[PDB]
Amino acid sequence: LQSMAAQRQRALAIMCRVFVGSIYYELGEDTIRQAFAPFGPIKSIDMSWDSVTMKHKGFAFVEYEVPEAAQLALEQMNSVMLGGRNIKVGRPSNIGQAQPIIDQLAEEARAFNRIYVASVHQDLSDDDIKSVFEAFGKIKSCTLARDPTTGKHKGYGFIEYEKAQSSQDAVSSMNLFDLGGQYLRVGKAVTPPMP
Repeated sequence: LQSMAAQRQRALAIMCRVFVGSIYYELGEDTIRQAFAPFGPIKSIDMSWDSVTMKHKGFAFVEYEVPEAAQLALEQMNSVMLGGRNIKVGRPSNIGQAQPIIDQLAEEARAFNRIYVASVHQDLSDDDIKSVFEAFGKIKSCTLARDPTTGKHKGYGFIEYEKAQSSQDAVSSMNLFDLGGQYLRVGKAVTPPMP
């Protein structure tokens, strides 16, 4: 129960991290932050560092808050030209340690027609997002993630559609949709609303 919750949180910590390789030498942490922030709020960045060269070693780890952001970054940023080099975005070497929970979460997610939306402007609320996305079909829920303190939303959320066709169409259609001067990033959920 609470034990299952701890096991899931450990798996999720692993699942929220991506390896970013082939980082061009001109890039540093702020550029990596801006390149990977569209997919979800970044919880931390760990740049590689050489103490003798005083420079990074071409790679970094980006840590998100939900695994959908890491999945989306893997999908959308692998082989993107950052600076003068196409980057590699991959799983962390310990991703296998999220088994079996990683698969269990996906199987639970298959029961729902749920999508993940990031780069949601801080001035929008859940009903604003619902209105835009119900173009693709009836929505059962549209929830922006909120910080307990302040109650402000974190720039991302999840939408559950009644029909799989609708969630598929939203994911196929809405990437880079301009909402409030931010360009939405949209992907499938890999976790259920509730396990």
